[PDB]
Formats: sequence, C-alpha cells, structure tokens
Amino acid sequence: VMGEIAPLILKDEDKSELLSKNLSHLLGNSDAKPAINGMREMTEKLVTVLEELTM
DNA sequence: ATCTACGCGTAGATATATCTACGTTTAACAGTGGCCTTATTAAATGACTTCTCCATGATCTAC
Repeated sequence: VMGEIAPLILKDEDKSELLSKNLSHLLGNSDAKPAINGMREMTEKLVTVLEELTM
C-alpha cells in the first residue's frame, strides 16, 4: 500500500518517507471496518488508483 | 505492549415535509273530480219470597 497506492492517493508527501508509516495514515483506520467495501470516498480513490495501476 | 490523544458511532432532541382542485345543478310543479253506504231488525219467556222466630193476659197447677 505505501509502496504504490499511497503516492497516487496521498498527493503531496515524500514517498520514501511514506514507506515507513502505519496503514491508517492513508486508509483511515478510525473508520476502517468492512465498510471499505462500500461506497465511501477513500474506497472511491482506492478503486481509481488500483484500476489505474493495473489498467 | 502500553500510555495518551482524538475522531467517530450513536443516541437524544428538534424542525420540517407531506403538490393538485373545483364546480358539486341551475327551474317549475308536489293532483286536478266525484262519492264517504244504500235496507232492516233495536229480542224473542218465565220466574219478582221461599220458613220461624208473636205479645199479653187469663187460667191451670204445684208448693
């Protein structure tokens, strides 16, 4: 996640400095929950980034 | 793994939103005619207390 999805999701940060963090900084584990499979904004951007990465 | 901070789920309190709809009979009448019983009978029979129980004085008779 922080290797590839984070730089495309987190727009303005140092990617190497992003490589040494916790998943919640970009996923938002305060919410998290199986609700990521729903229609939430982070789900939207994650799906967009995944679809762009693998075309 | 543990301490600490913070964002979120949630429950309680509150203001809001709910399209059709309207017009819902106006008129004139609410029987005009004639009758509202004609006959006849207005009981026919017999019965209308039944009975005692009397009041008073002269006379007979027993003690």
